[PDB]
Amino acid sequence: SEDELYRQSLEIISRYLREQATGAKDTKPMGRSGATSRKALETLRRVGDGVQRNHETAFQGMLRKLDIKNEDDVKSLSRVMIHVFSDGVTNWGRIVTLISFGAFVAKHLKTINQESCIEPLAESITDVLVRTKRDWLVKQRGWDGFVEFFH
Ligand SMILES: CCc1sc2ncnc(N[C@H](Cc3ccccc3)C(=O)O)c2c1-c1cccc2[nH]ccc12
Repeated sequence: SEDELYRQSLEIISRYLREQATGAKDTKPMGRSGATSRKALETLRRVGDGVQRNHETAFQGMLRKLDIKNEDDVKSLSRVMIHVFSDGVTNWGRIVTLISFGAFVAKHLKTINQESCIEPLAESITDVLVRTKRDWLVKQRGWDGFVEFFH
């Protein structure tokens, strides 16, 4: 509960996936360090949308292989993301890739009428990110470092 990095990471990732899936912006205010969270979500819309467009075939290929139909499938994706994401090197390129693939899957979840799985997917991505890359994120100045890196 006393973990600002986790709270802010979940807020950003949750909002991006939800707005990617529904096409609607969330109007609830951002709690603590609102400006940073706003700018981060703003950066994701530019860079994340970019990754999904530029790498559509690779994302569609991966989604087809994973065959997501339900909550059990979304649960097993987290195991995949740990192996895939956590075993490789650490940088904002791969972090945006992970979150962008998150958003790609979220749109699929809306397509197949499994919207209830989007919040659990966002929490699973947040947990992989902040659990496996804590020390890297803190050293990089967290979401302020993310905003500055993609300016
Ligand atoms: C679970 C899917 C995931 S999460 C994930 N998180 C971070 N990085 C990833 N990939 C980048 C390479 C990359 C870059 C852009 C588009 C595609 C790949 C990296 O490892 O450096 C992946 C992948 C992923 C891995 C391998 C093939 C893939 N094809 C579709 C997604 C995907």
